[PDB]
Amino acid sequence: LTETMPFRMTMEGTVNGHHFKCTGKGEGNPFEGTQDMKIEVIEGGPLPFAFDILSTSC
Amino acid sequence: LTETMPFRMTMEGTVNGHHFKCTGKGEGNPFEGTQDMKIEVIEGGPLPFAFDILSTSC
Amino acid sequence: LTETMPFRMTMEGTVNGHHFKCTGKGEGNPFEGTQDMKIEVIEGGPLPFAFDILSTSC
Amino acid sequence: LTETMPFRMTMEGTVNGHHFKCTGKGEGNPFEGTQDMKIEVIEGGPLPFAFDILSTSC
Amino acid sequence: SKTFIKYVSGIPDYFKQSFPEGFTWERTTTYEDGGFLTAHQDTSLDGDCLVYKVKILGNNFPADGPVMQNKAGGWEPGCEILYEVDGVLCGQSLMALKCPGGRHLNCRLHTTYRSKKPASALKMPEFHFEDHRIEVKEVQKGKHYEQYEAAVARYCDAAPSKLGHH
Amino acid sequence: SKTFIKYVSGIPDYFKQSFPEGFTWERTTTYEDGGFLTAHQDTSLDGDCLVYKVKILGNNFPADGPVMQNKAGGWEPGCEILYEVDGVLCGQSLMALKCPGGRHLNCRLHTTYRSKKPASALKMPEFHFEDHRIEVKEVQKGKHYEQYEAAVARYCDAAPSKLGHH
Amino acid sequence: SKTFIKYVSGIPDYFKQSFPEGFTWERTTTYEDGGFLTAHQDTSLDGDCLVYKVKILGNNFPADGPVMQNKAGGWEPGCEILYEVDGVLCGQSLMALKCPGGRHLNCRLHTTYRSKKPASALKMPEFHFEDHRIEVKEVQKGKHYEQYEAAVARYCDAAPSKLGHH
Amino acid sequence: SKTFIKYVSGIPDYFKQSFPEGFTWERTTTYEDGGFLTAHQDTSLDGDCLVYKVKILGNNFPADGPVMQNKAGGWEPGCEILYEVDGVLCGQSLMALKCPGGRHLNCRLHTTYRSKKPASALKMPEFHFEDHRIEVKEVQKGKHYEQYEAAVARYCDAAPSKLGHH
Repeated sequence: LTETMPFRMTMEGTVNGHHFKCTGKGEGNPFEGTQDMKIEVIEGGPLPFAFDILSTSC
Repeated sequence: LTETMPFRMTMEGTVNGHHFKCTGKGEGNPFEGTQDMKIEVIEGGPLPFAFDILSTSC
Repeated sequence: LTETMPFRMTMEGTVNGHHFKCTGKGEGNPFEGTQDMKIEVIEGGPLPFAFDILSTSC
Repeated sequence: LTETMPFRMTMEGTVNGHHFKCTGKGEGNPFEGTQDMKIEVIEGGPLPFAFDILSTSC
Repeated sequence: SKTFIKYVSGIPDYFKQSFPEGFTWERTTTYEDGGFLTAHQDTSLDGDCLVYKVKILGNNFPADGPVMQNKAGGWEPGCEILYEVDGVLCGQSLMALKCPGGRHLNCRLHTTYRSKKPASALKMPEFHFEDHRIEVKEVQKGKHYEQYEAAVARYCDAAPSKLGHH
Repeated sequence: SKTFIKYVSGIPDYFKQSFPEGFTWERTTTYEDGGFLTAHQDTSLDGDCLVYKVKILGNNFPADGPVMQNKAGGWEPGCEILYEVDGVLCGQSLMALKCPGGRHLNCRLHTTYRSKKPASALKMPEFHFEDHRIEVKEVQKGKHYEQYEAAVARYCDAAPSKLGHH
Repeated sequence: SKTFIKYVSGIPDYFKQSFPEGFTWERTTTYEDGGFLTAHQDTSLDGDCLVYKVKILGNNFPADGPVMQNKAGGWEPGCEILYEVDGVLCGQSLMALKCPGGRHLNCRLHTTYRSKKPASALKMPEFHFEDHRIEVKEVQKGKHYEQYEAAVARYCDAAPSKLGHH
Repeated sequence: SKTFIKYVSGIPDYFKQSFPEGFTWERTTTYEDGGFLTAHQDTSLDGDCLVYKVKILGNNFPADGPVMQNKAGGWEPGCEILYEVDGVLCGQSLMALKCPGGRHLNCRLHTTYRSKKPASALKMPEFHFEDHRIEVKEVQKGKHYEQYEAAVARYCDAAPSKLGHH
């Protein structure tokens, strides 16, 4: 690993019958424990529920 | 047992900080599985919460 | 609906990190409330967990 | 409050059918957030269950 | 008040068997909106009179909820499942409290029933169900109530086995 | 497979009413030993055939538990309570898994059933019970199974009301 | 014993503010293996002495478990989150009991803290954390114990905001 | 995204130790108002890039709740407890969702982290805490988001031991 590690993400789910897909990318410092990312809802947008429930999964 | 059996009850408790005491008197058919009772709040009345929460204890 | 009614099923999941897929077919009497079905594990077999946990989903 | 404060405790309870009573005596530094106490089982001893379940109540 | 149950299908009656010694029960009821109601009960036979002693601790009921607002409308009929655990009888049930606007508030009862009789003198029932109906009349607001209950212990006859199980 | 239920006492059938559009359900089952089983299901009518599509996520099942050890003995018959919440049909049930040595492992099912018809086109049922029995035969180790179920929807006739309630 | 907490970062002290009237607390602790421990506590100031009165109801602890077998090895340090609900202070915490073989048994504490002071005289704290360490010494088996606790109330300084939140 | 944690006090890093093989996690989050959010995640290292694949099933979120009404205000910072069970790493946390009017909605995270290395090739960490802060910016309504997180793994240094413990 390096001190700035990039990451890539894909997400698919159903919440209260609403299907959606997300993608994301970001970067962080693995050793300082910090990270940033962008998330885009590519299917099922605009999200009909609070994005907050997906935060711990991203 | 006998096909009609009397019972008596004493109950004391605290719910959400409210202290209370109840007494009870009833009778029922033990083998037919039916019963009736009277309940009186003797301390902490009138009850400041739904009596329904006490039903399964009476 | 008819008095003998057929159904088919496809199932996909992950349990404790184990990926699996199932298919099924059956029939029942919708109005009598009875049904029977066959379930086959087509991927991730032999199931490394009790099939019982999937019964209510089938 | 004073930087060293004494306290005394009485407890009554039933756990899994076992009735018990405890008394307690301690002191602590309220602004420094530290405290020590002695607990004695005065009824229902020796306790037939882990005292640990009472710790957050003492 | 578990002495008053009609048993069918040759199911042994854990509660009536417990006399003359009697029995206790202990329960925590967990409400879907955060309330907890915990109880311990002692049941004894005193001559020709059953004697109940109850201790209650209830907490975390939302101030805005039907319980604390005193706007509950009684319980729906309920189904309890009962089976042996650790040589005593355990009970598990979901109940539904009627609320304003045709709404319900649900809760789960976690019960252990404890005979005061030694295991050697008791016939433990197999897994079974108890149907309960509790109906309450408020005679004087927060002071005087009347309660009726009917209970039946049974197997699942309504949905038959094809392996000849109960 | 909620299309296959016998409804008595004139209780409206949420599921049969939903066709030809069909319905979905969603559930999380919480096991007493820490396991979770979450499911989403789509039910459609394809001419003469019912089509089910199921997605499953299960987690936290103990390695030493009867689920992961594959030592489960099937389910006891069960009771579900059903009532309207938010203009859809909610279901709540406790189930008991048979385990070695005459033991049971309990779990709670939290279900929402969603018609693909609008609520305005439906006759919503009152609070009621559904009795279920599920029986499984393992034809081939971890590969082939046969499953039987019977289900009845009813009110509490076993324990009658004194206040004219269902 | 909530009077003994070190507050940092200008967080108001709900418990010390409550004197001379004092406060109560109420809690249900739910154990992962089925046990429940419910408590109500009254805290008063009597001259130069704090007086605690505690009521306990515990139930459904497995006979085979570390609690009933008396094989527990004390608590790990714990973190509680505290915040206003219904004009009182609520507390939520997970704790982990040390068990034989380097194992842990977890539980959840659902607490409400109730000042006996009117709201008008109280500064309610923002959302914050209390770190707790409880250590126990068994002096005489099942009869005499010693308990030490250290507690600190704080915000999350270890993982800082990029928005200027606490 | 558990690769990005600062480990202090010589606590072994379960996740960093898992590379090049990577790891998975699985979680059910239970919400106090009845919602469930279940997730499975795969983490792989593709040369110089980390790849995450996530599957989500969420259900039973009340229609009138802050989640379905899209009125949540982000998470409070949080604390997770982590310790070994069954030769893998388990995580337990309470989180609090900020809601309109200074209110919070709490939830519990039940997690298992699974290395793709065998346990014998890993140094498993002792019981410890992970402090987490998640902050979200909604760039475009229900379409684009930015997320920041900071995370530290530590022992309880805030409340010190008298018995030489972490």
